[PDB]
Amino acid sequence: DLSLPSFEDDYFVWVDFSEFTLDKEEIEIGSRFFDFTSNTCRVSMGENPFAAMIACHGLHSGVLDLKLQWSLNTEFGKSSGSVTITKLVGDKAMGLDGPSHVFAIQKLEGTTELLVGNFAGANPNTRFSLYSRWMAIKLDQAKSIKVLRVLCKPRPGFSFYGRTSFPV
Amino acid sequence: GLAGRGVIYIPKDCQANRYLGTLNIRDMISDFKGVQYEKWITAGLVMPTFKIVIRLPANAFTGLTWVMSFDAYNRITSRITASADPVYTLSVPHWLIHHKLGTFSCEIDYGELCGHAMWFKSTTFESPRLHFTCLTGNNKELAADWQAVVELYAELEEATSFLGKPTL
Amino acid sequence: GLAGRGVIYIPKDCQANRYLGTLNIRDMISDFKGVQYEKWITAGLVMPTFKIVIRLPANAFTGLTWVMSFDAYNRITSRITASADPVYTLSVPHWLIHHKLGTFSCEIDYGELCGHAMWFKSTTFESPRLHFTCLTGNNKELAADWQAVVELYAELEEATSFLGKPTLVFDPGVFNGKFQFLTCPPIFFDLTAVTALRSAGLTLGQVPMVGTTKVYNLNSTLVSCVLGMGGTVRGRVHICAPIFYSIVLWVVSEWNGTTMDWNELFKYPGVYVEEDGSFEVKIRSPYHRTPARLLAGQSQRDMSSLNFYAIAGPIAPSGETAQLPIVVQIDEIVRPDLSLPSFEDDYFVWVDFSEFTLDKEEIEIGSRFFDFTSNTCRVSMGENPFAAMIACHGLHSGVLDLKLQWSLNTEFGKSSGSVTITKLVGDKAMGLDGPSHVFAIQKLEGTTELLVGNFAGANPNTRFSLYSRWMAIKLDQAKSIKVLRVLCKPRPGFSFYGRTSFPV
Amino acid sequence: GLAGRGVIYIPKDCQANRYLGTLNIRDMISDFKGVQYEKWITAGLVMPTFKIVIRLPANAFTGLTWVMSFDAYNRITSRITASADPVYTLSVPHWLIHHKLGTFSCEIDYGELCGHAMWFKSTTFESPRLHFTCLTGNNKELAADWQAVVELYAELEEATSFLGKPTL
Repeated sequence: DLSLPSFEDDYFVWVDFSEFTLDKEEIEIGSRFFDFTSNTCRVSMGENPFAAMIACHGLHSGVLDLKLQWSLNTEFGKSSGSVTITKLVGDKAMGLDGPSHVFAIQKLEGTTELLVGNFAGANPNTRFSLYSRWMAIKLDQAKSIKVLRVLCKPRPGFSFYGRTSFPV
Repeated sequence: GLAGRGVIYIPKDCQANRYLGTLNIRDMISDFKGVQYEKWITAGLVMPTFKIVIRLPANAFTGLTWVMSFDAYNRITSRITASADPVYTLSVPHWLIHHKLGTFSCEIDYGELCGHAMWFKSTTFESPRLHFTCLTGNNKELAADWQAVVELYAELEEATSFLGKPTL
Repeated sequence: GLAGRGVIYIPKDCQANRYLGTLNIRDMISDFKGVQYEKWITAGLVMPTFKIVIRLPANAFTGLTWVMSFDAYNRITSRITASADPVYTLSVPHWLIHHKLGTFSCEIDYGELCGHAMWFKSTTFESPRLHFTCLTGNNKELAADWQAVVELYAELEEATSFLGKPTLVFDPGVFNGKFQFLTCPPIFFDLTAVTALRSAGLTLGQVPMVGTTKVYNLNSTLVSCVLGMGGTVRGRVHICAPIFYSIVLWVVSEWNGTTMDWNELFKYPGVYVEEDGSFEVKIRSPYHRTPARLLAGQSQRDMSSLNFYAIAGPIAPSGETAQLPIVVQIDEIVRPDLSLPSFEDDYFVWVDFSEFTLDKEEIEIGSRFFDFTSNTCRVSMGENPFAAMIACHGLHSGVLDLKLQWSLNTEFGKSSGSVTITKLVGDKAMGLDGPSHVFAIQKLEGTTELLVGNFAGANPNTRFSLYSRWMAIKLDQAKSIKVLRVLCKPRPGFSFYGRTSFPV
Repeated sequence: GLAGRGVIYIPKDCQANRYLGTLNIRDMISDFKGVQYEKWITAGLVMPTFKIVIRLPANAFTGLTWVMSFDAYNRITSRITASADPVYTLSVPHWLIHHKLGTFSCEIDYGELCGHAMWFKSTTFESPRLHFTCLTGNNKELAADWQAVVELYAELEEATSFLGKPTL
């Protein structure tokens, strides 16, 4: 006799960025779904079953749809700049240019896809270096942002390999 | 056929939560070296179905129960080598080994339980381990220290793909 | 019938990389002049199927191998006339001419390999050339200078259309795994060595280089359309030496370095090569695939390579000194294990404009897809497979959907003006007004279509002037813009004509 | 499959009667070690049918002809190491290797040519050798020293009897 599922087929919180100390901020994502750290701003990670499933398998692979939302710290009339999504294939140094995307800060939201995977076919739950698509979020007026929230919604067929555990 | 082997050393006073040792699956096969090991070098990649056999003198007078834990991604190793809490040892795929039943056997479809194929020359992600811990201790110490033998049986053939079928 | 002819002069000491000469295909036909030349004048336009024949005294005692390179768009000429690196000569459609086989022949469907029809009175785009270069040299000089004769056979008839059938149609998700004209520069073995190794990298998306010059070509461009590949390499090996030279090779694939143990080496799945022939070798890798391109600080040897081990020889009689060359051709990846396509059916970056110095800025696009330059602002061009495909064909044609995005440099509340898209038919001076479009700067984004083409049907990859639709971006408050980004997404059926290369 | 291998060194001036080297058949298999070598350890005794392959660049411009002599009982080794009289090299089972024909191959039914089965751990009677000698020399020296590769192919299976069938 089961209850409702706790989550619906919807977005959930991946990460909130807040309390920016520098106007120039660049968050590298690459091809991973993982926990962020920053010396220049406050990272607040989401906790949900998807994140746990990532942590409880040796390998995973799939596509995440992202929704970015943000509110302003300064007056709207004074606002300038952008949330920019850099999309490459390769790396920052030698990569090819994909569907990079400039959201004027006044849009206050934006969407993008993220490939979680690589040429080999799957990601370990650690840092690794394997040729793949590469993503980054670039803020140029970060101090004007009170919060940048990133939600994700896995596309059907997001796959996990080799059940295991994760002590923290 | 027999692909690799190893030895676990049991102390005469085997208490609950005693760490007994870790076998490295790839080392078992390479140290043996091995009709199967040599087939492996030619295949390059293997996605074995192992039969694991633990040889073990059956005894109904001890109360001893052990746990073999399959840790393909080396996630609990660091935390059990002083003392193996059951919460760690049961958090990954595992099997109960009852002393009253003697010699123990099980199947590991490396395609499911692990998910990635093994490369003959080096560990790809992390090195797959078998941990042996004591779940319930002996009612009184035994006469002397002893050992059990762990054996890997497999017919290694070349793997067609890097990835297994997703567990989830 | 015989349509035209020409002569290539070979020197007595034909060293590898020697430039032998260039024949101009249209001049061969017009200087001959020519029952076929006269039929041509009446036709106006011709789309010939040529049989090219090179007459050439067969000889098994030299080791000479030449390359005929079909350069319909005059892309490698400048860079080969002093000396001909094989990276240039093999970057366009080409044929190996082995001296042991004597007289050589091949077909050139000008409709495919070139794409546009030939006008009797003058060159339309660029003048089509045949280059003759020496790939592997003679083992010792010959007795004297000599010559070979080049002949064009064709039955010219009037061409019905200007354009051929497209060699390639843009699709991100489509790289079969089959190649044409993929020839590796020669690999050399010294005879002063009892054994030896020569590696060939299998990271095929890497752009080949000659010094500091990048040589963009269709094959590497195709491979870059994928993240990586596994499977079996099917190819052909040519042993380019005199009959009195001989060698035995163990050919096998290895990952990240090579084993130092001869016994381990022979437990791998390789093949033996004693002579000219085809081969299949499995791409060997921990992931079953090797990546299509390298990341920073990576080397091609760090991945999967095709390794050529000389296990017996080479040997030759004394006192020969020449190295023994091996020329490898890769035909396809059979039983392919491909990665995801590197790009999806999505937009990609064409150009970013930034750092505007003047408030009035006008960017002319017209009907071309190309590299921008500005004295008044910063242009940052995108690099992707589509742009390479544009650069690796003589002609292209299609429609691009554009997305424009921009962010503000000044305060939003102070903003004024617009990003205006001017759309004409003709030119700025005498044109007709199409779907021109005014985006108030506060929209912060806009969309439009761009026709890449013209009344004739296709664009060359150079500047040209042919009546077509005409587009321009007009900024009136450009200093208020921190960046203007232009993304494009080719509509299905974007077509490319005549595979070639592009050195920069 | 490939069971063992070895290398013969040819001098640039390869004169008639020149001794080129001896390969020890059991050492070829054990140094390689060897899917077949490992099958051998389990069988204990083997009565192989070998395919011997000598890899060798074909050349019609030398006049070189070599002799491979199968000396299973080590009878001529002593008398051929400084110089190899054809009377010795041809007095045991042997094969002519013509340089014009390139890569050479033959079958050795160890049951006939030898007569006793091979024991994995040590030589039983004497240690079986292949001798490589030059029968007719090159017309003029070649450009440089070179080598040829000798390969043993076999599918080793357990021998049922110690003795073969009698040659005579």
